Amino acid sequence: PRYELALILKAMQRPETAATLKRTIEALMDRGAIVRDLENLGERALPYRISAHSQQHNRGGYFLVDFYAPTAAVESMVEHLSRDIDVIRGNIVKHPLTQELKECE
Amino acid sequence: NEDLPISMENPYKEPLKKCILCGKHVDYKNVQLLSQFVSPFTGCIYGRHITGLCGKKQKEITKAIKRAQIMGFMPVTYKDPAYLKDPKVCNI
Amino acid sequence: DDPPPSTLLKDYQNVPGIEKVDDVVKRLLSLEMANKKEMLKIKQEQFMKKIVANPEDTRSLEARIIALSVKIRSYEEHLEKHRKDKAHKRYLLMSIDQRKKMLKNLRNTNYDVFEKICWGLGIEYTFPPLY
Amino acid sequence: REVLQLQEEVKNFITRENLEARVEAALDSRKNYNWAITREGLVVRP
RNA sequence: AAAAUAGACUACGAAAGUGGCUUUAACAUAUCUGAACACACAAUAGCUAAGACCCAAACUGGGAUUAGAUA
Ligand code: FES
Ligand SMILES: [Mg+2]
Ligand SMILES: [Mg+2]
Repeated sequence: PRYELALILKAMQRPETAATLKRTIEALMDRGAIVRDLENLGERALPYRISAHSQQHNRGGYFLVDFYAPTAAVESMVEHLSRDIDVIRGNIVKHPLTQELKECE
Repeated sequence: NEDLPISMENPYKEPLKKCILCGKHVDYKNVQLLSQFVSPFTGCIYGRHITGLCGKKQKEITKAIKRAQIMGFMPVTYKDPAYLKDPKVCNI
Repeated sequence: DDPPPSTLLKDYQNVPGIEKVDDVVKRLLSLEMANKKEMLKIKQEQFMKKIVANPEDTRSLEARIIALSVKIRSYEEHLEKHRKDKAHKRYLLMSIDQRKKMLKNLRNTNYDVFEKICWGLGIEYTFPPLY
Repeated sequence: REVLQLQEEVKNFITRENLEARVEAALDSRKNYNWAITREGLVVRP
């Protein structure tokens, strides 16, 4: 179905951020995804200190990757995000736009 | 005789008031809107007696707040200071 | 056997011009990128074409039997993985019971359709124990 | 209508060809999903 | 490990029960009554085997206390 990957990447210089974005999108396409858009929400201070890969982070870059993936892909992608060292936190959700507005009148 | 009363629903009934968020999409990434429903000093979520939302949108706001908190978009123990000056929509 | 992953969804199969379309949109509109419920709908549609006389009439007893049969197949596939799911165990056992009830009613009312159903879905009708 | 909308949308998807260019363009752009609501139920754009 | 706010809500589940987030499966049935004996569950006692043991703790020891100590 349609998924959104909310990605919190390590506060890095532009070449390395580009490399990590290319790597993660390549993984998405390798697991059978069709990536639709890539949006940068910006670099910002984390709401709280996050410990990942034996390193404490207080700042991070926020990105959104919209895509369509086969259902079995999601779990695999999660594992891959668990191994990539430049990702503080990746979460895959069903895309909010698919959930259609309820008729509360 | 035309003057007899006719059967109808009570016309003098005020149509049910719509909550401020009715017809609007509540997204976990919209931290500004979600911060308009937490305590500035503790970060606790307000109830419908304070927010005034219909229970369905209350549930949406609750789930969105937890999703944002666990996905690293929103602080949990306090309201983000950047959003302390947004319009106050809570009756507290 | 399941439908091929390349088969279009039930709702995107009669739309005009679906054969003049790019490969990517075909993938987006296929069973490869949908949850299991569309695949079950496709199975149901195939069985309705293969068995019943009027595939569009869904309120008939044969249609209900086919629907319950695809649901039962789904429950068995689910329980093959979640061996300790007692709720879905209950649902499977119940669904088998009501399919037996529907088969009994169909046998008592329409024997030709009963034979066609039993052949098409591979159902072996068995008479209940006396004690 | 859904199919035609997808006909037009699938053109602007991130393929493996325009991957790097779109990555750089995303790094050169910022999007904002924050808006505020008033007691009058009006969206206050940031 | 177990889930403060929401919850002034009363929804889901056959019942017991379920209230941290994401994803995947997924929530029988178009009349009703009908089981000790059929199939699934569920709870309540009491013992039996092995296992863990932070913490608490009937029993069992030890210390302090009136003038049969504080049960
Ligand atoms: S009446 Fe519109 S959200 Fe409840
Ligand atoms: Mg009965
Ligand atoms: Mg002890």
